[PDB]
Amino acid sequence: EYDYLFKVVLIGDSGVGKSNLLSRFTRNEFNLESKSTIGVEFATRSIQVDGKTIKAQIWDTAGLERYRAITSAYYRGAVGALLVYDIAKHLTYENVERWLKELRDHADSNIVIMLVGNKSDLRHLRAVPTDEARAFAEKNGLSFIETSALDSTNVEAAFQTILTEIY
Amino acid sequence: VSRDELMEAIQKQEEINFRLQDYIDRIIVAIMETNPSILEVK
Ligand SMILES: Nc1nc2c(ncn2[C@@H]2O[C@H](COP(=O)(O)OP(=O)(O)OP(=O)(O)O)[C@@H](O)[C@H]2O)c(=O)[nH]1
Ligand SMILES: [Mg+2]
Repeated sequence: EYDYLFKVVLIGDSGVGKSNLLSRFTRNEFNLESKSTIGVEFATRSIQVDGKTIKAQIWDTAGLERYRAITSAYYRGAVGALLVYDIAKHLTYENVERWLKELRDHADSNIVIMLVGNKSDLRHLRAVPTDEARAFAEKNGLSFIETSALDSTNVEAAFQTILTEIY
Repeated sequence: VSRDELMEAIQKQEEINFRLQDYIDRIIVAIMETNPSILEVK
């Protein structure tokens, strides 16, 4: 079926758009009325990379600002992570540091991390300057991109890019 | 139902919600470490 299996997890504040990034990537679907995620789930998508079939296994869970019993298992074996915030809510960006710390304390040291500023379609309500986020990312060795699960801008590109870096 | 009772009910339901979320996390760990296939969505 596939040549490589890569586990990638989604983290970030509740409401930033993690589940819609997952649904957009794996089912080309967006839901404006999506509800906060219950439990832990994952979905797969197979893509082509360097002529190889990559099976991306994307994990998702609610972005609860708290340590969780599932934390260790959630990062276990993960080779990639999308740290997501809402460009229209500066608070979700402030919390990026908290998420990165949690990741550094449980994930493999060589995990590839991409900082994702979602909801770019709300640029008229931007609260997080692109230049500032990019600076934070490069400073902490994280890839960076702005997406919109709503209009699909850069969503495919975000996953393709992180998977390309992993392989 | 008085106003105090209604506010107490909200607090009660919120406390229950926290306990339920904690329980789900406890149970999920076992699943993730045994048969995580049931956590797949399509
Ligand atoms: N405008 C806009 N709204 C979005 C975008 N992506 C997601 N949303 C909306 O934001 C809300 C939260 O989206 P979710 O995907 O459920 O957020 P989440 O990160 O999974 O939230 P938790 O599961 O609670 O951690 C929903 O109303 C979504 O439709 C986006 O790119 N632009
Ligand atoms: Mg969700």
